[PDB]
Amino acid sequence: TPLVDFLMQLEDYTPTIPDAVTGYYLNRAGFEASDPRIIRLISLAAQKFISDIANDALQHCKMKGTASSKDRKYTLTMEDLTPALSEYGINVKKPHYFT
Amino acid sequence: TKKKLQDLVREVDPNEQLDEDVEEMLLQIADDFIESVVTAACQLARHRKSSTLEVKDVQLHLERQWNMWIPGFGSEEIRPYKKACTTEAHKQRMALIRKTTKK
Amino acid sequence: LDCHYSGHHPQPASFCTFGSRQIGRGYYVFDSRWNRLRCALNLMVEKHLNAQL
Amino acid sequence: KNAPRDALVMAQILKDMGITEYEPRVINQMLEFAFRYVTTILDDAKIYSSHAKKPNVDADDVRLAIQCRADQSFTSPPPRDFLLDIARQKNQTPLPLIKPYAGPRLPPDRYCLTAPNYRLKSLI
Amino acid sequence: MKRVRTEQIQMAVSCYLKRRQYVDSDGPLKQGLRLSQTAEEMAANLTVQSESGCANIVSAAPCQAEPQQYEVQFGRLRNFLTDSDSQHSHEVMPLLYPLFVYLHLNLVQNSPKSTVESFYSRFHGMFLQNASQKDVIEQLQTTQTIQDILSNFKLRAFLDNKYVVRLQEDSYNYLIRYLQSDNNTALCKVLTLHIHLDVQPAKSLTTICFYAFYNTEQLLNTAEISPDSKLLAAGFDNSCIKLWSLRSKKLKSEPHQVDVSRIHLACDILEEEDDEDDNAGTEMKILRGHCGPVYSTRFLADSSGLLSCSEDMSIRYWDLGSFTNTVLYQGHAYPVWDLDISPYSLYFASGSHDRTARLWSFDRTYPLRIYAGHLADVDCVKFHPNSNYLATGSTDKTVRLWSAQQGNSVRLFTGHRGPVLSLAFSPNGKYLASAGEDQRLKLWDLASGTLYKELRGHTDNITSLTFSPDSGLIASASMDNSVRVWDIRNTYCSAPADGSSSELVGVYTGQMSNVLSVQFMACNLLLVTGITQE
Amino acid sequence: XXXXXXXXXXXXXXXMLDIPSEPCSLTIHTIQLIQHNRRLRNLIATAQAQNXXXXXXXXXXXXXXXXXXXXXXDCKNPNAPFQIRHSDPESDFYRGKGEPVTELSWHSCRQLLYQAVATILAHAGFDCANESVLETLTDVAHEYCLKFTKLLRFAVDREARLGQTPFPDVMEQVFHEVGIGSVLSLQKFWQHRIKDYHSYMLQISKQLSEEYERIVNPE
Amino acid sequence: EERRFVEIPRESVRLMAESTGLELSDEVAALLAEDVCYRLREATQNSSQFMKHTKRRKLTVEDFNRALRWSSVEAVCGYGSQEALPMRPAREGELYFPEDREVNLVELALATNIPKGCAETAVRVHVSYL
Amino acid sequence: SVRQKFDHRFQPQNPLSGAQQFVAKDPQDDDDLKLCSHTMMLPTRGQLEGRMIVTAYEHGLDNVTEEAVSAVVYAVENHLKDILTSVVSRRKAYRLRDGHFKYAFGSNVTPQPYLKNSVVAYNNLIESPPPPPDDAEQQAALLLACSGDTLPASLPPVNMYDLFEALQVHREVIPTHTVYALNIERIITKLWHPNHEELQQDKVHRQRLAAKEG
Repeated sequence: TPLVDFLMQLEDYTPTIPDAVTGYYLNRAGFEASDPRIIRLISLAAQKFISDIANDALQHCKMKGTASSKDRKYTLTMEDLTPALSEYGINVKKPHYFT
Repeated sequence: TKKKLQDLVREVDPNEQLDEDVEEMLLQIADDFIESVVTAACQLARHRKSSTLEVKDVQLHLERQWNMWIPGFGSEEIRPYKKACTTEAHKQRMALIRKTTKK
Repeated sequence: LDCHYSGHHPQPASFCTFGSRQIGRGYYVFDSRWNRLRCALNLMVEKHLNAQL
Repeated sequence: KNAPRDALVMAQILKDMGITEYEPRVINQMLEFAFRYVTTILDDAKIYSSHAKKPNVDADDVRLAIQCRADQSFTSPPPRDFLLDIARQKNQTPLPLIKPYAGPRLPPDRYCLTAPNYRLKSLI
Repeated sequence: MKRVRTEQIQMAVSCYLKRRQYVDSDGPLKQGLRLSQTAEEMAANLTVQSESGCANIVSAAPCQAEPQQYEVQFGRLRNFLTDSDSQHSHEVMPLLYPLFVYLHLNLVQNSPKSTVESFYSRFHGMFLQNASQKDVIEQLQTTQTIQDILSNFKLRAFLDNKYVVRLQEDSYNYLIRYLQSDNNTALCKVLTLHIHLDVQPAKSLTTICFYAFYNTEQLLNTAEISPDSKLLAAGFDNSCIKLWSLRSKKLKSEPHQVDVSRIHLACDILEEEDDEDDNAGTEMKILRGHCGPVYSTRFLADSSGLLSCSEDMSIRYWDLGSFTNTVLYQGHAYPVWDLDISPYSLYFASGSHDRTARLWSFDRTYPLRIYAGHLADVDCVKFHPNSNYLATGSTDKTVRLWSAQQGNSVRLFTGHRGPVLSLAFSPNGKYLASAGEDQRLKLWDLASGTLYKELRGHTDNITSLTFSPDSGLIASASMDNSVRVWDIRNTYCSAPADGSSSELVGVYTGQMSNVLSVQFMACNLLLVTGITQE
Repeated sequence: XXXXXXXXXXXXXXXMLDIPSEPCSLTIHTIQLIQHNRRLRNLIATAQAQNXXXXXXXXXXXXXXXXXXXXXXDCKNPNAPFQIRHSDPESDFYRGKGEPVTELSWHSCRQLLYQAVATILAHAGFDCANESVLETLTDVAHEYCLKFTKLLRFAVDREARLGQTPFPDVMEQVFHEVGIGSVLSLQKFWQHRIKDYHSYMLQISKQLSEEYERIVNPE
Repeated sequence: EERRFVEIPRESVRLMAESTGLELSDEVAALLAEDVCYRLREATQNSSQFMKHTKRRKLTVEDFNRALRWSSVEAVCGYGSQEALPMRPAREGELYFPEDREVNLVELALATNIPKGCAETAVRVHVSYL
Repeated sequence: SVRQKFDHRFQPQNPLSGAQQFVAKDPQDDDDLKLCSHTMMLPTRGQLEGRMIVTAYEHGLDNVTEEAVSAVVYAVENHLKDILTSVVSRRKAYRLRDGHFKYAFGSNVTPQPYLKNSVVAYNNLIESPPPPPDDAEQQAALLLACSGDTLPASLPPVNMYDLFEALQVHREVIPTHTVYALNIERIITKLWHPNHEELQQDKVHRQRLAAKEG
């Protein structure tokens, strides 16, 4: 119903990522981590990045067993992460057993 | 037709213009680019004992290294997707590890 | 029960030369710009050797 | 004992380079590195062989795949020869003429980190 | 197919020397002495080599065959020098006379008869008032063929010698600005070959002070103290530099509009905060702006500012007026390892992972000289006390002395078994020390370029060195958490507890973890830094 | 005396909490409740389609709504007309003022990011996973954060030198360079991915609860 | 003059190639083994170089990933925990694998674990005579 | 223990041992290359063929299919345009379609995101359902107003520093190591900016021109 300006909205978006993590990462690049707006925006960008991967992984997990119901425990395996990650040029190849 | 760097620049953005040193550097980079690409294609041709440098060699090299796809040369060479199946021994050890984990 | 080992440091099967080419003895180049001049000079020295006989 | 042979190999390599101590999972990292490198090389060899219309792969395909990989990924700075040429072409230019200074002179302002964004407004 | 022998190397060296005609036609065992010189004779050598050739011929001269131009160039130059109303137009006036004489004389040797007469008519009437120069100006009038110039006596010394002129730097730049403005090639040829401009500048045992850092947690990387012993700076693995005041005063910044360690949005106002006197100083400051682990921080000679290098292949100058990065030097594509500043803050060099070192000036943001030749990473660098030679250590177990101004390797020592990590010159400019993973400390004799002394005893990597202001003692720090001072001067002793006996003076291995730095000061002072735990 | 050192502190000891997002936690709660309800529904429906086996379970329990969203669910009913809401330009948040965040080492930063990644995975729809997958996603996030901040560093330096920016500010530039369109896309992202998702979950929960109520005690 | 350099066995390379789905010959296995050993040693030298300039002896996973990044190679993710990962032998006694326990997400998602910040750095002066 | 401390260190394989051997042919006038550094222009289809054949020879081949020449010409132009785009992106705004397709490289539209008016205009003027001149003029005025740049400024031509920064940042536009490594070093040695004295002479010349104008 309302259409308040962006900075009014941003004060309501709470990020899952804590502020101290974003401060840690800002200090590496040489910035003083005191501005709340920058912390919020960086945390939100990271959250979006992770959320997209999670969505793709869950869809791939759904499609896996179709041929050959709703009540089941959804677990995450590497075979669900690999195609989702590959969308971003991340090639996951991990060994299984050593000798 | 004659071709100059500004002709390419216009395609990207008409209103920009470079200094002279940048013009020299870009041409030097183009020289190096050609010298590398042609050699790579020639080796790919040498691989299959062929006598002539066919275009499909250049297509393969450009696609694999520079991620470049020039569009107007047909589709005679597109690998058809396979199943990529695994072997007996592999599945055997995977089943063994699954068992050892179960109990 | 010993880790297999060799008597020499390993070497890569194929590596990355920087597009270099060796002109004569003990000299390498990377751009093909001295090709014309090297051909010219080689002929000059050939002839200058021929005449002394 | 507890460890497999590959872990011992990696530990021996770390010892060879002169590493006294280290975090444990480094060895797992190295194992994954080797596994990924080998698998990617084989996958590339498959493509290069199927390009040559022949049966199961052989030495030449693998060597070609390794060459293509090394032309891209495992890099290092150019050699001494090229650097000497560029150095020769660089050193010919003149150096500044010394003079008495009340402390070292900084470069001109237009090329220093002392310019505020022009969009921003200033206040008194 | 066998490794060559020691003598065979000398044999090949002699064969090379003979082929290139460096030595007489026999065994030059007499030769091999000229390995040093004094100031005046160095000046003589450089002056002889300066006039032993021409700096620019092929490009400095015009190629178009259009004799009409010689008039146009000189006419434009005269017009410009006339309407000018500057104090430079004065100082750059005397050049016209040699320019005219030499341009005319060169016209004579190649010019059809039409041009020379027009030339003489168009400008001759300005070299008359002076007496010393009216003679030759008139003499030229009767001159057509080359035999004129060779025959005549006054023309000769001009033809076979150069004319001298004296200028300030500002005046010479005044001429260069004009010369580059448009085609003035003929004049450039004359200046190159015949005229000789000359530009010059316009007008009772020792005591140890120790420092310890407590809360670092595997992040402290290096630290240093300024010459006037008032500041203490350190770098960290997490990119940041912290500064402490040794004295009782506090550190407070002054107004400054711009800071790079800060981010503003489009909706902000640049305002100098007034709620500031509330602070009125503090004992510590955090410098921010590198985006990678830091590896060196150095002070200027007069403690005015700070300079640092980082993993992000950048070098930054910090202003202690406001404790903010204000200059940024970008000249590398790989991480920079080391840094160093010249004795009077005239230059600074930097070693890098790219197998090379580079020379810089504090007033240009781009390198000036490049010293290629090492086979691997250049880990250490040090200036000479006179600021004219440069030593650099490398992982290839080699050390090279360079010629700063010219930029070529003048020496190459070998003998280390492992990579090198430190260097140090004695303030008398005679020796050069070096240490590395081999756990041996070698002093080299620069003049002869041969091993002079070897010291042993450390049991782990040596990572710092320094001389006393009288080349008395040399102090070293090792990875064994020890500090050992040494004496090389004739005073002998008998204390062979290990390999080195008479040089090892004192050892200090108190409660202390990894060491950081060692220095010396005016009177028997030896500052140390490092971390501890107890 | 040496002097001019650094006088120790008086509190120098015990070298703090961050408030979690409310709708994320409540959405995870609602997902658990919905799964529970579907299990009960299928068991009961199948058993009594075939035919305490006579005493069905019992009305479960709503997952108590948050302590903020609740109240927001005061008397002003913000859907009123002629209402304007704007940020006070004197406010600390708008001016971008605050206190430096708490420093913390890498050892603990990684734990906090690990927990955040677990929370995001749970919000997505998963409920368990393998240790390798989680420990790998943590490092992927690490890499992404490093690259984002480095882009920011370089843009800031370039602006500080040339004294101007391609976009209105550096943040817009960096958002453009990493695929995101503009900062104004975050509002749409939030709308679709969080608020509407929570509303959808609440509607589904109420509908399934009503079905269970109608089946436990027929009228 | 006699020296040694541990190298992986042909069997390990064949076992890796198996997962791909290719049966490898004899010469190829040794070729690949030597190549992989050379790359491992190069990467390890590069990693050690970064540690050399910090005055610390332990080598972290961050150093390895940094060296990989500068050499233009994708990084390895999932080993930055600073806690040991014990290995497990199977029943026969020749195959090993790492423990990978299933984890219930909602428990970690719903849990408060306040962290302890770090302490500030400070420097004490300490004179002595000798 | 120390003596056998540096015997198993790393020995990098010299990159020149695998250098290509160069053989001299007959020096003819017809056998010429025209490297683009010599002729300050892009090589035409015919000129490229001469050097393509010459290179092919040293590898034991006969000739080129003549479709390869077209592909190489197209690829060279494409690659140069990619580098130019990378350099341009760092000093001008642009738009995005489908998330990656950058077209309008002026600095005009760029609505400032912190204005309530900008927020409203973004929702409508951007999402257009996929134009009388008066309406278009009005909307163009609105877009220029929202941009926020009351007094826009411009940059000098593109110089060495811009190229250096662009190449350092993106680095995916030159995937091949050989091309990037050799040319980046060259670019470094051409960085330049006028020093104090040259700026002083610029000052003096400006005074002179102002005077002769009055």
